[PDB]
Amino acid sequence: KIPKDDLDFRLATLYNHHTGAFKNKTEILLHQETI
Amino acid sequence: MFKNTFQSGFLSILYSIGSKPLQIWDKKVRNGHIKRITDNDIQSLVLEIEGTNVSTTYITCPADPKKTLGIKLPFLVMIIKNLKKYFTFEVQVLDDKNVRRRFRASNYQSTTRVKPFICTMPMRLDDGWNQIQFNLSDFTRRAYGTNYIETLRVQIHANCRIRRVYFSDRLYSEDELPAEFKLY
Amino acid sequence: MRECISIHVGQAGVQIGNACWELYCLEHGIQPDGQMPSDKTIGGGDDSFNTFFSETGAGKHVPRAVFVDLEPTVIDEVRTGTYRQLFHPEQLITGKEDAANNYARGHYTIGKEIIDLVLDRIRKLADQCTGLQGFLVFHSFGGGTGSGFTSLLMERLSVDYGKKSKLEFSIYPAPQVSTAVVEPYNSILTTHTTLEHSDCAFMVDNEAIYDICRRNLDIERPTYTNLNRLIGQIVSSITASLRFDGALNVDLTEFQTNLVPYPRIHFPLATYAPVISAEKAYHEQLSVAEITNACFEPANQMVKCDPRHGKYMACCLLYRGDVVPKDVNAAIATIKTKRTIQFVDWCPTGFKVGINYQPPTVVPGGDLAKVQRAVCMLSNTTAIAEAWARLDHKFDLMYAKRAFVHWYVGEGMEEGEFSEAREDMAALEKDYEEVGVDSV
Amino acid sequence: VSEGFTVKAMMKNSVVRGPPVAGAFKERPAKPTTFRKCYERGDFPIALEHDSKGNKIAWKVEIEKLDYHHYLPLFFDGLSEMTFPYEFFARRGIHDMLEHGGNKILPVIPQLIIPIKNALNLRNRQIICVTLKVLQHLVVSSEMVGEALLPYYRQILPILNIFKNMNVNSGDGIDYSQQKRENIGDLIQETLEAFERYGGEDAFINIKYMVPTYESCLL
Amino acid sequence: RGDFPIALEHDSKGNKIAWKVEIEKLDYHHYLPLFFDGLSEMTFPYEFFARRGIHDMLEH
Amino acid sequence: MREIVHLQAGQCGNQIGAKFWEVISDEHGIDPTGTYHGDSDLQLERINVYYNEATGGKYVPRAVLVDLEPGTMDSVRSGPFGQIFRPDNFVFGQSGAGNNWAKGHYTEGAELVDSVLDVVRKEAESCDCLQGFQLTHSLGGGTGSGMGTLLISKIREEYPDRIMNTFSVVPSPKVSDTVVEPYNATLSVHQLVENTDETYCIDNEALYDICFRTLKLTTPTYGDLNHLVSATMSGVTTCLRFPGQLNADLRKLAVNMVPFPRLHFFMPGFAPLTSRGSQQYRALTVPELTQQMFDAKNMMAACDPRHGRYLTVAAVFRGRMSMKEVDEQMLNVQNKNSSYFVEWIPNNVKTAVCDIPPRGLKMSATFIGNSTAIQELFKRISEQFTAMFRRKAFLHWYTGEGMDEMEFTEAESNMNDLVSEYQQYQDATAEEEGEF
Repeated sequence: KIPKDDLDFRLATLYNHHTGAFKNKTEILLHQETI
Repeated sequence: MFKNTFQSGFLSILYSIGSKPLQIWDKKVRNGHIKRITDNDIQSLVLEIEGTNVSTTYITCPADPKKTLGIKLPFLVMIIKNLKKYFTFEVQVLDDKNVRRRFRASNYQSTTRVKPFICTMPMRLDDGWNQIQFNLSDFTRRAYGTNYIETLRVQIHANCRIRRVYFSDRLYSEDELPAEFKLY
Repeated sequence: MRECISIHVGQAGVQIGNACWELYCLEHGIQPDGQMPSDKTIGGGDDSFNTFFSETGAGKHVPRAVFVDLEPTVIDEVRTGTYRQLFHPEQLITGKEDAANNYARGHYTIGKEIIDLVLDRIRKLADQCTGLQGFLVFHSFGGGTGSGFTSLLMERLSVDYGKKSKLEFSIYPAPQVSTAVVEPYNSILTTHTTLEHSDCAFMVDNEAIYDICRRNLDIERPTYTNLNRLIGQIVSSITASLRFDGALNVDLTEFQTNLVPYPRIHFPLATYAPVISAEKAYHEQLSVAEITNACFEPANQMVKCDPRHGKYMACCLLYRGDVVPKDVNAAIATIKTKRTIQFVDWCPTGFKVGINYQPPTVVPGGDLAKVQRAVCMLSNTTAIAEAWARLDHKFDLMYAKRAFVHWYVGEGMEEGEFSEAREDMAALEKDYEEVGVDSV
Repeated sequence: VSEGFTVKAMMKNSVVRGPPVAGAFKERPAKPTTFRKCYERGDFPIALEHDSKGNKIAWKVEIEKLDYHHYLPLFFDGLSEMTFPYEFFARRGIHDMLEHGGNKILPVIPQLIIPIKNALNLRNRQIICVTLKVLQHLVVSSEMVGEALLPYYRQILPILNIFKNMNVNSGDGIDYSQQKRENIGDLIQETLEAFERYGGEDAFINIKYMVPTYESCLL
Repeated sequence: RGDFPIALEHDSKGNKIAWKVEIEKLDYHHYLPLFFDGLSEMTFPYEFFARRGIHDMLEH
Repeated sequence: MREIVHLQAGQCGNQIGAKFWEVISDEHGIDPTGTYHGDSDLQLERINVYYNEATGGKYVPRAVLVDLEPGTMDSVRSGPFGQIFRPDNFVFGQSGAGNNWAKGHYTEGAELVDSVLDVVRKEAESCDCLQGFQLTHSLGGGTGSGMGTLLISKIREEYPDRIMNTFSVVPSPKVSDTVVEPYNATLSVHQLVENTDETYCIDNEALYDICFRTLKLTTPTYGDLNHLVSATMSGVTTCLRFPGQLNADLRKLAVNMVPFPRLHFFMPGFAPLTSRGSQQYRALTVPELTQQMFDAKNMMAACDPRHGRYLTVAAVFRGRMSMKEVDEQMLNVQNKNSSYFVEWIPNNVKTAVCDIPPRGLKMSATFIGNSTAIQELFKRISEQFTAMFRRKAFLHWYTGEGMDEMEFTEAESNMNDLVSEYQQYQDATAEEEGEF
């Protein structure tokens, strides 16, 4: 689906910038297709 | 909403004698309360809103936030009692330039400021029960160059007592006014 | 000709200013004594410094800054640091008792002993400037003179100087963390009055910078110097077109025309894109279509407001270094193709670009690396509505029991001033939905 | 569960247990008063008329020349009783004691303070209805009692501060208990405002000291 | 909505608009550019008062 | 330019303010002679908050010592650092109280307050812009507790906008020096609710419980308890003697912790207390200063905070530290134990950082924070008082020294006012329908 890398951090990245706090590198980009 | 109504004479959007007055007004209560109790002076049932905060406890005239009551009649008349606590009330308008502007009248804000969408005017109530007859179609002709088309919604915030909200086509003398719209 | 007079308020304002004025002395050739060496020269030009510096007869450049503060403990390391002699003595204005984390105490009681003195020292700086572009205030909403006296600068600055530009770089309080606990009372009462009196406002909150310095830079446990080094790289790149010749250069007055739709919405976000360390810098190439994507990346934003919840009303990119205008224009068109980056419909142009030649300057003891290129960005989203209905929650929570009100009322205040200032916050939240929403 | 600031409840998944409870809003156990003992002794010059108009205390002497130095602070100690006779003998008599008299209610209001606090210190919701109707009645009926209660706001206003916010949220539905002054957070606003009207200067400062959410009148 | 003081006399001589107020003392600053705005309508009553009200406002 | 003048009240006061001036003169490099033998430059810049200058290179404290017995001034003069005070600054009576608050209040204490007022006016005149006074005393006696209220009451009408701090050893529950002390505690919290801007509560039972279990030292003494008291009272106002990355002094704590006017009885605690045998094995970091600083085992009062709710807390830190870690630990504890924290105050914890540590160790922290475990300290003193007062035990030493019986009644009423007022904010919630 994704054409770019800029989609891969937006697309189904479930991380809310407002609510998620002190998060790691890997816990930002967590798509729906691993849950 | 309020589109096919004939809209001549007076148009009442809340009353206090009623099996369910608050049908169309959506209500929010935070550190407050709403009920219906008797007043000692006029010997008739009024409403109550109080609260420590004048910003969250309110009632808004279109229950759906998207919906707009379009009333094309100039003057707005409420019947609201003086209590020596803070009290605000707001209407929107619509003008000929197809934009919607505000008219907030707060108990405390001394000097009026005109800014793109908002105008914040003072008021001073008298000592007893009183009805306010809100002038309009001049306030959008002295704070903006436009003229008057619609009044989209009305919202009233904390700390007063409410009975008989209605609109007018003209301010009438109290002997000309009907007896059910007289205060006592 | 291109003068700007910095003014720094409070302990955060002083400590931002040190990392911002060590940055300028590295950027030109001025050493901590005050005067360029004349053994060796790194200042090739002639009056690159004349935006910020100011010269006596003999050899010496003293900046146009006033480091005002209400407590002497912070300003007296400026009086004994390495830059002890860069500054003229009569600029670092100091009180005797600080405002005690009260907006009220630094507004009506303690601030009025020093409202008179700075409005003399601002005059002697500003009459020297023939062509004064506009000041810069640097504050933080938490404290008692970074909210209180900084409120009462611009009420006097507006009636004195009229229509001069007065930027603020600020600190919004963070959502979860913040040191203080009287702090949401201060931030509701100053955004009310840093509203009608100011021209642009670049909020950045400290919690997001900690998130940047953990992931992007590899700093476990940052401190308040590694935060101040990055804030200097955003101030410098805004004004880098004033001091260095560029292909498309942007002054201060072209920001205000181009990212401010209406006279209340003047809160841009911020991003500086290649924040990298020297072990991750020299391996990867940093092409202009590689660093433009990271300004729009939602984790790398500098305020805890997520741009995927609203509509971009503008965008203002600023490039430095080895950039060609054909690769600026190629990467912008990629952003408009994808449907998850939402632009508002009455803004079909959408961008305001600026090309400068001088690459950013590396600081000794700093954390970043020397790069060929960089980019800043100042969008204006409707996603800043979400970091304002949170402050309305934390202001209502305390005020509905009326906690902490006995301190502010107890010095020179009324009770309704907390309630005329909540309404402007409740006014602004419906502007950002009616401006944002589409037209039928 | 867990207890608090321990190495437990720093876990990734553990629930805490908060503070147990506090002694506010909940009804205090009562004590034997002094009205009972002086009634069963039989000093009191009172008797009860079971009229069909209502119930009213007969008086075997005058009321304009009673011993108010001895009988006023003893009826105020009968204010903590909830049975049939005693909740009536105290309440109905106090109004007739307060209605009659000039130049003798003034030097005795120093001596009434401790039964006022001791009945309000009971958190029973029906005596608080009754002890607050007389506090409006105490202030009105005499002359210059308003100026002599202002240092005595520091001791009787704490208990009115907790219960000022007690009110009914009946969103449109009418309230039929408006005949009887049965809600106390409307009775409290009737009283604290009626304290400010009489007293001159420093009547405002002392309530705003004592009920911190107060919001002045007479502007 | 109901602002216009007009009504339609269906005559056997054709059609003519009756008036509930004098034509000579209307508010032409307010009424004239909202009858020119009705020129773009074609359906039967809307096109009728648009083309007929204008001619009577201009002849008086 | 913001001087602090010290008031030491009584035999507890002079033995506490003998060790505080030993712990702060070593902090500023001052020898027992009075001279300065320092080894830095931050050790002389703001030495003028507590000291003066004398011709010859000498520094005398801004301390005034009071006593109703002449015997203790000789001990505090003849100690190690006892000759560094100016000798006309002691004020001593000729006949003592007698462990009677009444003797210290009306009868025999009021002839000496007229002289200490002349001394304190001369010592506070010379200040550039005075910030505050301290008082150190204990609430079981008749001088530190007896004139230690009548100093404060009649200093607040002459210096009313200046900060006043008090340290109170309030009476211990089970270990008790004196049989007379419930009267002296209940008649003093009356005078001390309305007057002082600050008050810290310390219990000798809790100081013993620290020295028995944390410090693990076999034979404690009152020097080893005054060490704890002085090491807390130096760290509370080290924020204005040394510069900081984020610094917050006395006003920035006092206005930022007391929610309502009557709640200013705090519970101190001090972070890196380790035994001497286990000093070399333990690695000092911020997440364990927070751990030791936040537990019921550690507090200087004898009330554990699991029996109530933190209103507002604060911890001021010393050393070279990182503000991310300092903030994230407080976030961690506050979220992961949240029923002990109030909900109408969202982000409770307050923090400040100084960066010159106490000597001999890398880093440290202190703690003061209002809990509603503090009401048990009054609800117990009231029961001792009403046990002793129903049958009128010791009243002939107090009413025959010029009093009335109703003053005890008004004192117990003004005590359970505060008890039933802390019980309001322990049980008050965010939305007011769920109380009742």
